[PDB]
Amino acid sequence: NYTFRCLQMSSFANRSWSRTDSVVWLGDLQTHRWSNDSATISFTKPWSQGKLSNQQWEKLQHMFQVYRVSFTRDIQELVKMMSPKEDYPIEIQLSAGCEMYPGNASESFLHVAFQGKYVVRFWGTSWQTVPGAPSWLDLPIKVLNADQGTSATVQMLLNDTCPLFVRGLLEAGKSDLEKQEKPVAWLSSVPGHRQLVCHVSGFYPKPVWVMWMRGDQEQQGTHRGDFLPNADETWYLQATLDVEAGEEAGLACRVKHSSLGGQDIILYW
Amino acid sequence: QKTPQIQVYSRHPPENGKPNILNCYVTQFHPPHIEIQMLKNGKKIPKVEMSDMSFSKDWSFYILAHTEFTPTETDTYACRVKHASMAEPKTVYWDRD
Amino acid sequence: AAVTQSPRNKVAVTGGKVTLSCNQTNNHNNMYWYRQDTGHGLRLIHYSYGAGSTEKGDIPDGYKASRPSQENFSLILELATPSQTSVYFCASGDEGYTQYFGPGTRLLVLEDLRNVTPPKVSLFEPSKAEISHTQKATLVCLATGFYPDHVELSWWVNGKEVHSGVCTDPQPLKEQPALNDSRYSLSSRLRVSATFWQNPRNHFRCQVQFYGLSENDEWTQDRAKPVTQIVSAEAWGRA
Amino acid sequence: TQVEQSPQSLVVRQGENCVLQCNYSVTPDNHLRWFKQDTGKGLVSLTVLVDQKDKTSNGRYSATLDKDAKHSTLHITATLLDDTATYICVVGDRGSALGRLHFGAGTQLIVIPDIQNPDPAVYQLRDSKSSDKSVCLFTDFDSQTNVSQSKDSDVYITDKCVLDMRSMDFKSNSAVAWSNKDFACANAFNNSIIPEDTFFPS
Ligand SMILES: CCCCCCCCCCCC(=O)N[C@@H](CO[C@H]1O[C@H](CO)[C@H](O)[C@H](O)[C@H]1O)[C@H](O)[C@H](O)CCCC(=O)NCCCCCCc1ccccc1
Ligand SMILES: *[C@@H]1O[C@H](CO[C@@H]2O[C@@H](C)[C@@H](O)[C@@H](O)[C@@H]2O)[C@@H](O[C@@H]2O[C@H](CO)[C@@H](O)[C@H](O)[C@H]2NC(C)=O)[C@H](O)[C@H]1NC(C)=O
Ligand SMILES: CCCCCCCCCCCCCCCC(=O)O
Ligand SMILES: *[C@@H]1O[C@H](CO)[C@@H](O)[C@H](O)[C@H]1NC(C)=O
Ligand SMILES: *[C@@H]1O[C@H](CO)[C@@H](O)[C@H](O)[C@H]1NC(C)=O
Ligand code: NA
Ligand code: NA
Ligand code: NA
Ligand code: NA
Ligand code: NA
Repeated sequence: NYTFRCLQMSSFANRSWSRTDSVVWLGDLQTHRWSNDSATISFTKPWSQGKLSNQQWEKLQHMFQVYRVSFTRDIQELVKMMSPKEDYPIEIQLSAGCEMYPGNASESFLHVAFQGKYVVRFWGTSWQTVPGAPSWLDLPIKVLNADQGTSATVQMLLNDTCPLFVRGLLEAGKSDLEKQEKPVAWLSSVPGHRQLVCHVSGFYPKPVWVMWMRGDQEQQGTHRGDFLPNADETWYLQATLDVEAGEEAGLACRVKHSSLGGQDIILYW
Repeated sequence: QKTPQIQVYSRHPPENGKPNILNCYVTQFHPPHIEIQMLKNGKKIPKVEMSDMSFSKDWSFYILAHTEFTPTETDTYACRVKHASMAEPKTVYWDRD
Repeated sequence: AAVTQSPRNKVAVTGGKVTLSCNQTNNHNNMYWYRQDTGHGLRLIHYSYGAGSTEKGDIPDGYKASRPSQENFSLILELATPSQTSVYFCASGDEGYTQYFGPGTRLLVLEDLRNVTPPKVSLFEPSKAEISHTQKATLVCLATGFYPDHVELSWWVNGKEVHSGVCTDPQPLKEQPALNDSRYSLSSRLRVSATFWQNPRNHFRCQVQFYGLSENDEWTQDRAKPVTQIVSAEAWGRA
Repeated sequence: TQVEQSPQSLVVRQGENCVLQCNYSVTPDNHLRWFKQDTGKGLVSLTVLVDQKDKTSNGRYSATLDKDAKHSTLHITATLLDDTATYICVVGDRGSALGRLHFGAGTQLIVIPDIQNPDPAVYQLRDSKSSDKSVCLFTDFDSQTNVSQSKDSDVYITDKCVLDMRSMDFKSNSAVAWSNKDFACANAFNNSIIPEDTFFPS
């Protein structure tokens, strides 16, 4: 059950300077990069072309190449239209793609944010504002909805091209997506009140279980941290436990994960 | 404007003398212009690699800096971040423990 | 969806202030000013997305724009030059791609106004020979001695303009081609049936609308001020 | 430039067809419009093509667009005198008011009228107020006759010009000659190759 995300970030600093940068994710693996400095979209995995032929990919890349130049000029012109209401610097973010389900089911989305706030989406056959959006956006929405050629292209991208492409992606990248890499654990301590820390690192995929333990008894003062990434697309996590100094004897950190195949990791203090 | 979280951590278990990778994960910042340096004993490490910038469901940005390091008894490693949201540059030292 | 321009034709001097105006009663947010020159397509000078907004086009230099209301968009030339001699078109539209054009404004910018002169107009009546050889009567109008060449010649029968049966020289001819600021002549013809010309209750009139100085332009010379005016010549039918 | 039109100009006889070409490099290409512009007048829209491969018609005008080739043709069937005009190709790069229009420089068409029943003559016309001044009207010649300018510089001769008595379906060419300074209508068009059958009344 995987989500395909195209994440676009655009900065317009003043009327004559801007950049647009994109990265694309399938679940938590990066499949594409598109730096402002590059004419073309970059594959970050061998399978990032999916099951599209070289000619189909060219046509798709070309549509995006036209989009990027056009988006840039359109924002610049919409700014002029609303002036002096709204002004540079401006940050625009797009989150788009499709969430794949079993059978031939999917939901596609195109969400737009302006200065960090979600304000606009494509829905059905048109651009619309969402709850909490300021009223001045109704004029930009009205203008973008005037463009019938863009509406038909976007609808096709959302309804057809995304799910088709993502189905092909999943086939071509099955083995990279289903890989198992093993966690490695280690222990440490910081500041009579100690904090004990169980470090776990190098595990893929993301789901994992980490608890502090006395033999067969889960110490439910354990505070699990956030999942932090490593460069090689594996994960890092730490679970902390508070204790009285001297009382650290007999505590262990137990780590369960799908790559271990039953044989859990236990490290005793 | 939002003040970035910074988390410093090693890829492998740290052993004095052994080569390793040090990571700096900067999150929850807005806008996305940012300067990240990793420091050895206060001096800028030369060939620091960077992941492509992305953002989370809540629209806040994140980015992973990393570099090769060999930890020692005496050497201190840190991550220094400059961002419009903060008056002063924030430094976070690698904790070892 | 109609768009009006004023003035429709203008003669100005170097250094003078010229203001071209555009009116539009459709409640369109957006307006656009272009110039047309031989060997180029129309080129965008300035545009506007609403009252109080003006934006630079592709060739904005030498022009200031102004959008005081939703209805009016003005193109201002503060220090007019000969290179701004052109046909200026205005346009408006809503959020869609269609731009609805005005009828155009012709601007001539001269170095000096000293040779500006209105036409004499003469109406030449049909030939008795022509009438009996063809059963048709051709009037000829002759505008002469005018400078610059910015004139609109029209025919009027019983107070109403006629276009059927008319042709006017596509360009005026120079009276003294050797000279620098030669005056111009222009001819035109109106051909009607002999019975129509023979009816003495039909009143025929050739009218030349001349564009020259306005009431504000300086005038130093001893002759009458060669202002924008109409000169016309006239005749009744006869058996 | 981004919009090129071909040919630059052409002369065709009434009732003939002609084809007008427009090629462009504009990107993107949302729509392509053809305008007609009579001399000194405004921009009249003829057709607007919007699809990848498109065809339109509007009476005697028909047109095509191929977005892959970036090419449009305008066809005019059975040309009339009133098609004498400049034809302008315009490409719009958006489907909204965010667009810019990219204008071509235009193709000039001249349609030569069909004169059915020629009857070349030269008449004298007298001024309405001052009866002693006059002009010479060379009229009713067909379109294979050229009117040359005068040998004498103090004599004035206009170029030919065709009028249409719209209610009687009748067309006639004419030129006018005049001079103060010796000058009579028999001698007025001497520097032109005029027909032998030309009527000189008196
Ligand atoms: C991760 C995101 C990835 C998915 C991205 C999918 C998009 C692919 C579209 C492909 C079609 C496209 O390129 N449209 C472009 C080119 O279209 C022209 O060319 C086309 C032919 O190629 C058609 O002929 C069109 O009819 C014609 O107009 C348009 O120029 C389009 O308008 C580009 C931008 C669309 C867009 O992103 N809108 C987001 C809404 C932003 C709201 C801004 C709010 C605001 C307001 C005021 C001030 C500040 C901010
Ligand atoms: C594409 O699909 C939409 C309906 O699906 C929703 O909108 C998509 C763009 C995407 O966000 C999906 O995940 C959504 O579930 C169609 O929109 C409907 O169009 C009909 C008639 O055209 C109209 O009566 C409905 O109101 C629209 N539905 C909604 C929910 O707004 C759209 O027509 C599809 N277009 C194509 C070309 O396939
Ligand atoms: C409408 C976008 C989602 C459907 C697109 C399916 C094709 C995915 C190919 C990945 C390229 C990512 C391009 C990023 C474009 C951008 O945001 O600038
Ligand atoms: C626009 O912004 C950039 C980046 O902040 C800056 O370096 C540049 O000087 C600015 N340009 C103008 C014209 O203000
Ligand atoms: C981004 O790309 C465009 C086109 O490639 C370029 O003109 C622009 O200068 C780039 N912006 C920056 C900030 O590099
Ligand atoms: Na944003
Ligand atoms: Na021009
Ligand atoms: Na009259
Ligand atoms: Na052409
Ligand atoms: Na005759």
